[PDB]
Amino acid sequence: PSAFEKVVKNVIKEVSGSRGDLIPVDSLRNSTSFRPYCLLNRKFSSSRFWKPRYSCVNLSIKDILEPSAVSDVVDGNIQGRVASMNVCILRVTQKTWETMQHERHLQQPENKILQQLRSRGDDLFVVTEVLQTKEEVQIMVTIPAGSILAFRVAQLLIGSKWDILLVSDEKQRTFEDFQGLYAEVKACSSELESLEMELRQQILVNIGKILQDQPSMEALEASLGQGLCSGGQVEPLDGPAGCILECLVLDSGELVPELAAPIFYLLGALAVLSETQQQLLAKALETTVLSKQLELVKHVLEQSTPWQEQSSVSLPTVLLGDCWDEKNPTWVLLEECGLRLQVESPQVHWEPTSLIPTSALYASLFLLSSLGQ
Amino acid sequence: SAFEKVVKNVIKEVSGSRGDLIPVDSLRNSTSFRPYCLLNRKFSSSRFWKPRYSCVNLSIKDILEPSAVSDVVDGNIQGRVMASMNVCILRVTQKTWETMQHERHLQQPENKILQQLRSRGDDLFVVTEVLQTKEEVQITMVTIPAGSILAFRVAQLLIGSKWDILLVSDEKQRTFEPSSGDSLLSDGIDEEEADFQGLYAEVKACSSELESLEMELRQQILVNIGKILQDQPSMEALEASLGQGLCSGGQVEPLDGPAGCILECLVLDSGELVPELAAPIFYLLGALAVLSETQQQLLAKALETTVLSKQLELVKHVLEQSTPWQEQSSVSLPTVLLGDCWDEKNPTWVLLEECGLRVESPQVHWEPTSLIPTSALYASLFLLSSLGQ
Amino acid sequence: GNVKLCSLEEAQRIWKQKSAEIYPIMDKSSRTRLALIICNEEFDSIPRRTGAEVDITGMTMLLQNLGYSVDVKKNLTASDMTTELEAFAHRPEHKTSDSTFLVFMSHGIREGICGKKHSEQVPDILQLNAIFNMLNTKNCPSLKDKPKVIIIQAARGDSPGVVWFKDSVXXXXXXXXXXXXX
Amino acid sequence: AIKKAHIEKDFIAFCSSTPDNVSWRHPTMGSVFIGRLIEHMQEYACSCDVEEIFRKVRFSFEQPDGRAQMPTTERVTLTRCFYLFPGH
Repeated sequence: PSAFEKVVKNVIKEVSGSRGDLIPVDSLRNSTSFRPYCLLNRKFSSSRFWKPRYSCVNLSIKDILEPSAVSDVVDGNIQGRVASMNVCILRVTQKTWETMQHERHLQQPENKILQQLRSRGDDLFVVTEVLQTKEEVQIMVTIPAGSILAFRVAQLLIGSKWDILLVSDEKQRTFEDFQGLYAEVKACSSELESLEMELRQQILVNIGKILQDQPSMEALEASLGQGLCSGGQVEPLDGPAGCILECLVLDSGELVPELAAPIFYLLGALAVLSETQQQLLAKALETTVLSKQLELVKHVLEQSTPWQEQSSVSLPTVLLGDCWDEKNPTWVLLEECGLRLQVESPQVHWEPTSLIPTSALYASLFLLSSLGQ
Repeated sequence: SAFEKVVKNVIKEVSGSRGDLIPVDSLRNSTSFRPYCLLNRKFSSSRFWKPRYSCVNLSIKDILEPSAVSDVVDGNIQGRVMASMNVCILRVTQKTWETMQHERHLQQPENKILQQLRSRGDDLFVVTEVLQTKEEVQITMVTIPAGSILAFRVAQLLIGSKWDILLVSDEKQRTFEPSSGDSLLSDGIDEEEADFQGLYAEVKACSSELESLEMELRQQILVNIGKILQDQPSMEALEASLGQGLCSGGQVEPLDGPAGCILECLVLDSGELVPELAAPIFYLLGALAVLSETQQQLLAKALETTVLSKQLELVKHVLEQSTPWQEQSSVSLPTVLLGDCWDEKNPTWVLLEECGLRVESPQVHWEPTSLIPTSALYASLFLLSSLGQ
Repeated sequence: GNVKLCSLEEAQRIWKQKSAEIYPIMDKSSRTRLALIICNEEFDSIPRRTGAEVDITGMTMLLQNLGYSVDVKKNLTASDMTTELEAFAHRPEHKTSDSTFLVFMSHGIREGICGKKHSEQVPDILQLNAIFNMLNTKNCPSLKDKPKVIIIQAARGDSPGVVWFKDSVXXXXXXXXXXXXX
Repeated sequence: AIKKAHIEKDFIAFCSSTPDNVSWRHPTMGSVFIGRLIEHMQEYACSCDVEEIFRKVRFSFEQPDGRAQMPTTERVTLTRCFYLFPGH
């Protein structure tokens, strides 16, 4: 959420193509990692309405196949000048993909990273298109030539065979509208037979502890992702992370019932939030104040359709603006969702790029609602 | 045509959310949609459709004081698009527009077509961006030269004592200052003084403001509408006469045949046009002007039966379930209230197929480009239903 | 002032003919006439009556010239309109007034006039019967046997108010036209 | 001792239109009904009474003027002639 990160997104906004999902480069220092043929890994997406950000593997694709060469990037496509710089989108065509798949086969003794990724059930993608620059400009800030500003990815799946998904099908695994979200969370919320009285609050309070210490959240999510595709023994942890971890397994380590996967779903729902946002959310955990907030977000997403137009939402009949704009979630959580909105109605006015954030912010509020009833 | 089939692949590949991207309609007519070239369109009495652009075959440098144009910018090779052809998008920037607007002023004694167009109430647009090619290629007989245009982007302009451009595509503004006569305002409601509610309100208000027509004037209008439905130039000339009497007023000259038999229900004994009765007829004639040939032929051949309520309710279901109009959605349909044959050769299937919509499963995968046809196909079906109870 | 006046001779010869067929007038020096102007311009979900202030000024000046003292109320709902009508009926100046005027100006439908927060979901309507019921003898006995003029500027519906028919069309002469077979 | 008076008497209503029909108002000029009534009162109040001034207003609205409307005299329970006597 810095001001300089916005100019690359401004550049990409002008010539957005319906050809596919265009990811703006996440860090300008990290752009060397978002190279064509370079690899990205992402943990499993237990939802269709959001997915966590890509973390880079720091490898090309030529180093998992039989010969090490990569091959080439094509389509020097001058996108012309845009405050006056000509950039270029570089592609790799499906023909080269098919010929490279038919020439070099799977590296049979490959256990280094492929095995390390199938052990987590993570999905793997390759950068199949990119948007970089040609000119070096200066405003004090200096911007170099050839640096990558955006990219388009394509999943791949492995096993006895390896192949690519250029059409980003959200269903296929790599290793073995508002109502849809409500249905997802409803399936998520149903199991509450293992909560007597205190386990729920142990989970919640130690989440609010590890919400202020995010690496504990991340290690918890990682342990759950390991335990899901593989099972086995999970070691306890110290501090609030372990105070949560002790709250899930009754048996030794083989938790089969479809109840830990929803907890992973919720941890992923929070994993995409911003740090300060979930800091204030943690300091907001200890209250029964979810019905108001969750119902408010439900009305927002109920009246905010369609999600292709830069639409607006005013307020449910009684908005209770007797706290608005100090730090309340409706002002700060919605501004940290990238949305510049005001106090006087129509309060909610935003752009499609806030679909994934808000959809996630809602999600948590429902699962956290089932913990405390 | 086949060039219309190759154009859409290119426009779909690098389709931009930058604005509405108009595909060129005829391959031989594509030379006319160059940057700085002019397009005219008759008045749009609705927000859910706009009539097709008719070409003026003129530049823009010939309505201002000096005759020069200036230049086209943004040589932007769009790379190859698959079967291996590199195209280029050519722009003209708002900077040049503002400098040319402050540089050359309006040609004040302009009475040739500008006066002829404000006499028609037409709006005027200029091609402000275009997508043309660099290579001369052959497809497999069709050959496409260099510089040939496959798509374009327009921007309205308005005239008067001043001339200026609208880069932000505002759907409301007219190009010429019309007959601002009695600016009276009702003491009632008139619904506005929205989405899909505006369409039903449009058609309902339109049909309501011609309830003050005696049953026989109404039926004369209806029966003579079905006669001039086979005469598209008669439809256009009627629209022109109505736009003349509406945006400009004055005496309206008679017409022959059923066109004039309709017009007799709009003019008084003096020779002037009743706005509150001519405006709905113009709205409906424009609603049919965007329909396809086969659609309106079958619609005319369906008048003498009560089988419009069937069609109207079916199209109402289509546009009722097609929401949102940004997503390519799908719609189910009852095959029990009709149960005749409901095949593809079925009248309603042909009415909806030429309507941009491709038995049990939802056959139609709703497309954004299929809003304007369907939105019109419903509207017409309603007005003709409202003429006779 | 801007109203043409009735001379004393004219008024006295008018008073002669139908003396008992004419409402009596309290002499101007001690009489205290009253009038009410209720007008709604801004609404919650109904468009604004641009041009209403012109009518307010004109009617105020008219009722001033007619010897009445105007009290204007603006942008009331149904309940507030009713309450201001109550307050006007309770004005003790009607006890020494020989007449009164009540001018209501807003949107409307057949059922009645529209309040400020009128809407087809939450209507704010003042019926035709209500004003007569509130200004009658049982509720405002101060104006018994005194004329009570109610002027209502509003739409009694949403229809045009007109109807269109065909109307086209014995000297022994010749037809003057040409172009017969058309 | 008691005496009785008519529950409703000496009323008169003047509506800007007939039932179910609209009324018209100009943004700069004002409402047509208000203007016509003010003119007819400024002119005829010196000689004509309130009942006849309203018929004269209606007769001014007799010919349809494009946006025609016909004001209505409703529920008049006047029992005598109400002359405003301007100047007295």
